[PDB]
Amino acid sequence: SFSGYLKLTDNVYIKNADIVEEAKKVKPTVVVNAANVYLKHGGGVAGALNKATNNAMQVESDDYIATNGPLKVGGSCVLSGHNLAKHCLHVVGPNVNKGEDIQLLKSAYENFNQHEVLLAPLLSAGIFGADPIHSLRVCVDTVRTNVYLAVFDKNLYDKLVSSFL
Ligand SMILES: Nc1cnc2c(c1)COCC2
Repeated sequence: SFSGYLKLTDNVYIKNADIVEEAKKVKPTVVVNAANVYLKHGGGVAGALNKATNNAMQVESDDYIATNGPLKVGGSCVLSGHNLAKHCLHVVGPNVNKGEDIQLLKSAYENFNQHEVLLAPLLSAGIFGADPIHSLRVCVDTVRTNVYLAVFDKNLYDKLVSSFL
């Protein structure tokens, strides 16, 4: 199972880890991708997860978008986890660098409640531009299922743990 996680609440855990390396080690039922509405996995967590699948995640995602159209900001879709997990839950957090409503971050985290346990990044953090301390607060106040957060950046991980209320 998951190892080396610091317990933050009854259901939220956190670790300084590369989510691709974490997924390969664990092979969780669900890995969360920090997706955009088009499922274009170019950079950040999405680019790293997609690159780990040898682009199979992007090919599957383009077929999904061709059939269904784009996701909503705050929405999600369940696709294959390829070599990383049983499933990938592609969740769209608001991208602050696109003027997207930061209030949609709570809606985005609500998608996690449809899964009993997940390996996930902090939504809207990184290249999405939101404050990761705020994202962690919304995560613990919204997600009721068991979430194992992987924070790539060690300095950000330390800041998140040391400032956690
Ligand atoms: N937060 C976060 C967790 N893991 C990863 C990243 C970000 C980006 O590089 C790939 C692995």
